[PDB]
Amino acid sequence: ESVPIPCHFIRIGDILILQGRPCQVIRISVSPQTGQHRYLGVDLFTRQLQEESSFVSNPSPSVVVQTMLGPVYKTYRILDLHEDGTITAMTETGDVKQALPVVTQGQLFRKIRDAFSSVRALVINDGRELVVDYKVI
Amino acid sequence: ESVPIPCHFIRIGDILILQGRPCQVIRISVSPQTGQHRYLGVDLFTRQLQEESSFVSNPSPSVVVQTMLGPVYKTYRILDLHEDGTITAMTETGDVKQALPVVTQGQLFRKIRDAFSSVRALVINDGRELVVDYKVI
Repeated sequence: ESVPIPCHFIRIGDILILQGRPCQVIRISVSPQTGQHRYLGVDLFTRQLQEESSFVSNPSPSVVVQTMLGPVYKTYRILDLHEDGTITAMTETGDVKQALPVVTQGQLFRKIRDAFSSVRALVINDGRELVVDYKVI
Repeated sequence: ESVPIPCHFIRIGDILILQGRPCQVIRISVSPQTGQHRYLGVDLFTRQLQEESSFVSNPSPSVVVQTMLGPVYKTYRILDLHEDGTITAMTETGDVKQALPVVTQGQLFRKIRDAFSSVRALVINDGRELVVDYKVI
């Protein structure tokens, strides 16, 4: 449900798993005490602020890596949209999700509506699924 | 010697392995035929231009991932610098590298010289080792 990403690849606006919650990063800093990177983010569901420091590892001699956890993105085929902000989507295997919620970040629904009239929904799981991006394709 | 990175994390200026060579990315585009991402980069050793398209994978149902290969970074303790552009460094195990070359990208040697007067060198292997970044820590 998550994937480790080297910290030097992460930038403001990226989605990370902060304290077990998918969050959009709004600030990145470095700890002068440990050298860890610090990520402040906005919970995509509750809009609460969360912070988490990076995980240091030493897998091989002279190889030290700083990572954060990023969410695994699922692409669903978009079948329909509704006037309440939800969409009807279908998984790769044919499972129909009747009312998937869409984030209000960057007016995502309006862009999906403009593209619908072959759009793919990029969905994040946190049991609750959430459309956080889209791809035309 | 390499690590896969999701394409949406890669930005201009990042170092990738293009056609088996470490390259600094200078342009990113998308193929309208396949949806693959295309990366044009400058070879850090020969200064030649290389291009490579992303690798698509479908590991899990509804999970499609576009990745590129990035180099594994080694951190060496910097022991000395020389007037010819090289540095003396030591690995985590104590192996002394007497004359490690440094890239001229972003005047890296001048920044290392200013920081030396506890600096760590970030080194890339392509048998030939190359200092491509530095860290104070």
